[PDB]
Amino acid sequence: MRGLLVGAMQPFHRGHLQVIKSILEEVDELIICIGSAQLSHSIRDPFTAGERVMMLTKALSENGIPASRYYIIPVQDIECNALWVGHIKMLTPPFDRVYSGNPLVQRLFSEDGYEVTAPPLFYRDRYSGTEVRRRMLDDGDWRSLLPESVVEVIDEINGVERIKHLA
Amino acid sequence: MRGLLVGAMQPFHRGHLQVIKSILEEVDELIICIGSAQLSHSIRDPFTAGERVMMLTKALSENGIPASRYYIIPVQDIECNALWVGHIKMLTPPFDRVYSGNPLVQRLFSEDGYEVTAPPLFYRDRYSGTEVRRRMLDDGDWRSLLPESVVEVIDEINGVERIKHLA
Amino acid sequence: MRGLLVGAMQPFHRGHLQVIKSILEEVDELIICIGSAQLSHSIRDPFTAGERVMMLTKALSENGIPASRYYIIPVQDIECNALWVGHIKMLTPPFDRVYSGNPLVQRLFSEDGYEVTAPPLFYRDRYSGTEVRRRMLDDGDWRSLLPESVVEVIDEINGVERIKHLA
Amino acid sequence: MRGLLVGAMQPFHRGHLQVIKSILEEVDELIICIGSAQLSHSIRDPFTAGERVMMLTKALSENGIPASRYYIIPVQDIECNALWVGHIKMLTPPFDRVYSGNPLVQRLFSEDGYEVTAPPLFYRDRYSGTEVRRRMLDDGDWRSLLPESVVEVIDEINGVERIKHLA
Amino acid sequence: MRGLLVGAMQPFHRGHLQVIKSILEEVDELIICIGSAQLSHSIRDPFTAGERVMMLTKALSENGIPASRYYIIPVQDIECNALWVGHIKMLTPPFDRVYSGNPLVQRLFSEDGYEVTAPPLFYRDRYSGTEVRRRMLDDGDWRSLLPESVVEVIDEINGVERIKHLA
Amino acid sequence: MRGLLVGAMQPFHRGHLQVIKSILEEVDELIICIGSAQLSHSIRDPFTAGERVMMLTKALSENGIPASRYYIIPVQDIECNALWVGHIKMLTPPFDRVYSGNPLVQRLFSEDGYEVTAPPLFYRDRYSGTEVRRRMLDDGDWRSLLPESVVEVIDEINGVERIKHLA
Ligand SMILES: NC(=O)c1ccc[n+]([C@@H]2O[C@H](COP(=O)([O-])OP(=O)(O)OC[C@H]3O[C@@H](n4cnc5c(N)ncnc54)[C@H](O)[C@@H]3O)[C@@H](O)[C@H]2O)c1
Ligand SMILES: NC(=O)c1ccc[n+]([C@@H]2O[C@H](COP(=O)([O-])OP(=O)(O)OC[C@H]3O[C@@H](n4cnc5c(N)ncnc54)[C@H](O)[C@@H]3O)[C@@H](O)[C@H]2O)c1
Ligand SMILES: NC(=O)c1ccc[n+]([C@@H]2O[C@H](COP(=O)([O-])OP(=O)(O)OC[C@H]3O[C@@H](n4cnc5c(N)ncnc54)[C@H](O)[C@@H]3O)[C@@H](O)[C@H]2O)c1
Ligand SMILES: NC(=O)c1ccc[n+]([C@@H]2O[C@H](COP(=O)([O-])OP(=O)(O)OC[C@H]3O[C@@H](n4cnc5c(N)ncnc54)[C@H](O)[C@@H]3O)[C@@H](O)[C@H]2O)c1
Ligand SMILES: NC(=O)c1ccc[n+]([C@@H]2O[C@H](COP(=O)([O-])OP(=O)(O)OC[C@H]3O[C@@H](n4cnc5c(N)ncnc54)[C@H](O)[C@@H]3O)[C@@H](O)[C@H]2O)c1
Ligand SMILES: NC(=O)c1ccc[n+]([C@@H]2O[C@H](COP(=O)([O-])OP(=O)(O)OC[C@H]3O[C@@H](n4cnc5c(N)ncnc54)[C@H](O)[C@@H]3O)[C@@H](O)[C@H]2O)c1
Repeated sequence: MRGLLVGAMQPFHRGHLQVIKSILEEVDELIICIGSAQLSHSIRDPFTAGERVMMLTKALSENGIPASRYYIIPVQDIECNALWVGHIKMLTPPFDRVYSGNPLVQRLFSEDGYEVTAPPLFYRDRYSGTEVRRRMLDDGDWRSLLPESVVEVIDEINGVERIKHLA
Repeated sequence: MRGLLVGAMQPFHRGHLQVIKSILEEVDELIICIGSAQLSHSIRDPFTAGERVMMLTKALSENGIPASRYYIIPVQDIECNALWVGHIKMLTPPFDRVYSGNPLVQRLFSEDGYEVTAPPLFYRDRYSGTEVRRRMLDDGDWRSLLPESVVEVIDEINGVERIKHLA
Repeated sequence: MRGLLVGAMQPFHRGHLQVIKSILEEVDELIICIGSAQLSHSIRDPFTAGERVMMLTKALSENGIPASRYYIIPVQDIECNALWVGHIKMLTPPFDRVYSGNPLVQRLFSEDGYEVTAPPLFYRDRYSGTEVRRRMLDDGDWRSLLPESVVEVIDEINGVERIKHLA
Repeated sequence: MRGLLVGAMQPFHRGHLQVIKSILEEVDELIICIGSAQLSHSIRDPFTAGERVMMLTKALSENGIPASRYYIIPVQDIECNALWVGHIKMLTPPFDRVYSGNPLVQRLFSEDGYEVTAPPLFYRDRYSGTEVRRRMLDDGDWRSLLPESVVEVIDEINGVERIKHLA
Repeated sequence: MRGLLVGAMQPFHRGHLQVIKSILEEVDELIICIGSAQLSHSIRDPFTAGERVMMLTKALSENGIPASRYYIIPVQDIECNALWVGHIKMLTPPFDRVYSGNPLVQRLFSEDGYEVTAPPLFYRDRYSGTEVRRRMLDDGDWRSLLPESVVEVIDEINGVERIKHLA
Repeated sequence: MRGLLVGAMQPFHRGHLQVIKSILEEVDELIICIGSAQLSHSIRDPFTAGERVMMLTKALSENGIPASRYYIIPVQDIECNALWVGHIKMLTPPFDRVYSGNPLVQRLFSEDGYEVTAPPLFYRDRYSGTEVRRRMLDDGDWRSLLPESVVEVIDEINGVERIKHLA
């Protein structure tokens, strides 16, 4: 039993961690796709795929989740939404269930014939990439939205410095 | 200390496994990039990236190598060899050493300023994707060139059936 | 004498039908290009090219227009507006006149040396993809804006269901 | 009942016509995809998609096949064979059966779950794009391999003149 | 000592000229990259790269700047900001200093390890592509923002006519 | 009167120089397009566009040809030969005559309506990129085929070292 979760992870926050631990209670393995693997240095997608890979690795590792229970696979976006499901399948191990709270993602897999489920959201007004990125820019409390290990990576790559400069 | 290895892994053979265990003796972690992640169903690149991810996962796992010691990251090829090193870096965690026996790969990283090393080859006349794929086509002994787990995956995805049909 | 008309046809509405019958009074054949053939599942371009091909086929057929009087050719968009006219010509039979109400389309063909004409609009405040898509979303009367055959296709492909989910 | 046939049609020869009439005896409509719609001016793909559209139109029309029994849809090739079936579906009306004599085409649809059938070949040593193009270049009898209407189009677009110059 | 300056030059205005003469006082040669070389016919990027090449050529020539002191190199944009610096380097002669007032440009070169400097702006509220294009559209005084030679090119290519039509 | 010449310039040899001086006797300015600006590090296209820009700059400058008499514009290749002429025009100043000895180039401009002329070749068995690259690889006398300034650039960028490694 393998599940599939896809997210920009810009950056990886507590919302992601919480939902990932939750899904891991009903699937043997979870394929975690890092979307928009080609985008970086924008207000929407500030970090590279490589950097986001380090965030998921540190965070999940620090939380005791065995590395063999998941797959971190970067997936570049594509112009055709009609070929996106195929794009994912082409780059990943087989999977039986899709977990997503994203309308487009849910609909594209739903139409292809996959069972998709939308997990309960955890503090959806605080745990979202949009809010995190906004706090980083306007000096709000963003550290409280991310696992300590992600905060460490963000400091090592000078993420706040970059995002603020670009703005 | 993180190393970087890149290969088409079409399919993942004993040559790859042998060299990977070897590199793991001098680096803490090895980033294993599955090249040509967009190609599949050709004589040169018969298996999808997703399928090759299952091969590396099974093989390395079956050989006792802890999953936390490596990264399996699919990387699509790009038209510009001059941007390829950057392409890799954009999709991966930082790395200090590049291990490659591929002339182009060695030269592109060498020019960018990375230390590249070419490990000793293991039965280079038998352990190569080219030979494996040729045996699969002409009914030679290809199973002896691959870890048992890879053979299992090849049978589950009907790899020989596909490669033979396409030919 | 062959004319050329290009539209997103998202979806094909009475405005399109009306103008098509009109153009068919001064040209022997009309090449109808379905633009943005690669886009689908967005608020702006909800239907695939394949689906829009079924809409034009049903609608024109139901209206008695002989199939030999036109060409339904899907054309993907391209990044370079300067090569777009060439892009069209590369995928279509020769044509002598361009019929368009779209500023960019008119200007790109005008600059290339083609005679372009902007036909009289039919209820431009009701017969537009934008209005149709808005009514489908906000439960307005969208069926009255489309030929009955297009409504049938929209129901068979669950168009309203998709567009509403994505929103 | 709709069938699907895909070919480079470089150029459209008697082999294509023969097989098309044959398929039309067991399907209500045939979707004829003109592959490699973006390639032109090479020894392998000398004619543009637009030109090949004129060839299929003239030939099928001249042979009395009602235009409403088929779809001529140009489809550009794509880098990923794994997304090609999806690419086709995205640009075409639904179809129940795939007719192909091309190994790759047969295998990609076969794996996606479509019933594919390979029709009897008609003079496979004479009716092939390769042979036609070779005769055009080496002054052989190529006109006998094509429907008279295709020969007319080839003369109107100066096809032999182009192919010979490029060589 | 070679410097590098990159701009959309839509169109080339007095602000560009002023800053270019200024940079030429501290560098032996200036590589002037015309960005977005693939975009044209939009409100943001109205002129083609070819047209903008004629503008820089006329303007710099008319101002007595020897042609051997600079390079006019069109550079298409790319989807990956992480590969953009590499993209530039791949298309240009070596350079030691980057001159830019653009946040993203400054940050991408800064991160790659290049010394970047932001020159003093000249009438930043008047000398900007945005203002020029706005005046051309709303009949303001745009000619006063551009070197006389650029105005001549704009008239020869019917730039105002195009921009107004598209709007 | 502006002419247009296009070449891979891999590398820029005496054949190019000779023909360029010749064309400059019948045109006021020559637009020199460096084709395949995106390719590099292959046996066919070993040098980047940036490097080839330095070769043309040094060579033409050393030969006393005023820099204002020509344009060095890198042009990336594109998948569609049917849009290539448009691609060139989009990136260049207007031109009245095309000078080429390349069959495809001649035919694509010829069909678009441009007057194309094939200049007399200078030692076509020695002055060709193919021969130069072969001598560099097999230790033949390649320096005699190139202007001294190009040889200097090739040594500064370690061209022979790169080409030999890749082989
Ligand atoms: N055509 C294409 O290329 C295409 C089509 C669709 C989607 N995509 C890609 O999908 C990615 C977008 O993912 P996204 O916007 O959902 O990213 P995201 O990181 O904001 O969210 C990822 C997912 O994580 C879960 N999640 C997030 N916060 C949560 C919280 N607080 N509590 C519980 N669950 C939570 C949800 O399931 C959500 O959809 C992008 O990379 C996008 O480009 C690509
Ligand atoms: N521009 C680009 O997109 C670009 C440029 C360069 C390379 N690439 C990619 O690089 C990949 C090619 O990798 P490849 O051809 O080397 O693949 P491969 O799987 O055949 O070999 C991978 C590497 O594994 C090692 N290896 C293999 N067999 C071995 C053996 N028996 N003993 C010891 N070591 C052994 C070598 O270091 C070798 O280079 C492709 O995906 C290619 O597209 C892409
Ligand atoms: N570079 C590029 O890729 C590029 C450049 C230009 C245009 N395009 C494509 O052009 C397409 C856009 O077409 P559009 O926005 O005009 O689509 P549309 O379907 O909204 O309208 C198509 C045309 O139909 C006619 N029409 C529509 N409603 C009418 C009515 N009520 N009465 C009379 N005539 C009516 C007009 O001539 C109009 O321009 C897209 O596919 C776009 O991507 C592509
Ligand atoms: N990834 C991709 O982009 C991808 C993958 C697969 C195929 N394609 C496309 O498929 C097209 C190739 O089609 P092709 O090589 O088969 O073209 P073709 O015109 O040579 O043949 C088309 C088909 O017509 C039939 N046919 C031809 N001659 C016949 C004869 N004498 N008697 C009976 N039947 C006959 C066969 O079914 C054959 O496969 C190209 O456009 C190719 O690019 C694209
Ligand atoms: N990924 C990518 O493809 C990518 C990433 C970054 C940037 N770009 C490209 O960079 C280009 C954008 O350049 P831009 O927006 O800065 O163009 P611009 O022409 O508006 O400005 C160019 C530069 O000229 C200088 N300048 C302009 N007006 C001046 C004035 N009045 N006084 C002094 N100096 C002045 C500044 O240094 C400025 O950044 C585009 O082509 C964009 O696509 C591409
Ligand atoms: N679709 C596309 O992207 C497309 C289509 C056509 C051509 N191209 C591009 O065209 C370029 C190829 O140019 P090429 O192969 O001719 O390069 P080249 O450098 O070998 O030759 C360039 C030209 O220089 C002249 N020349 C060369 N040697 C000469 C000599 N000894 N004496 C006299 N004249 C001489 C000839 O006119 C010749 O065609 C590539 O960049 C190719 O990709 C692109």
